Amino acid sequence: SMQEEDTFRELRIFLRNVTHRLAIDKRFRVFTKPVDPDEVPDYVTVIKQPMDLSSVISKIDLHKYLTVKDYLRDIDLICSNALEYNPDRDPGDRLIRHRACALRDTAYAIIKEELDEDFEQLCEEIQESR
Ligand SMILES: CC(=O)N[C@H](C(=O)NCCCBr)C(C)C
Ligand SMILES: [Cl-]
Repeated sequence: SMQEEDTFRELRIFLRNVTHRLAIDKRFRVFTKPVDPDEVPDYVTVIKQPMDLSSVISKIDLHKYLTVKDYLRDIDLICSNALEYNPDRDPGDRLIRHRACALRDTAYAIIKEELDEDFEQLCEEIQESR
């Protein structure tokens, strides 16, 4: 229905605003664009589902997220990809793991404070009815 289309529209506006707030934070610059295969030719070979905040915006706009839970699965991938690709004890890998964890925690904290649980439940029920 048009009411349901309005609900998904509101979801996309909410997700674009959360994603923009993560993207303008200086800590998260490394996550704003895909890993360039130049610098890192093995990346695409180790990480099977690369994810970054530009990809998340593209997905919002393609109507790929019908719930906040689906969007958080992709935020979780940004975190878990960095834990998997940069697991060593040296400071460069610890810094990216801490930043990727902080991204994830920040997205979850904004959603805890600003997503109404009844709005999420509505999205879940429309998605399940399709
Ligand atoms: C997203 C990611 O894991 N990036 C790794 C990383 O530590 N970069 C940090 C920053 C500088 Br441009 C890289 C080894 C592929
Ligand atoms: Cl830095």
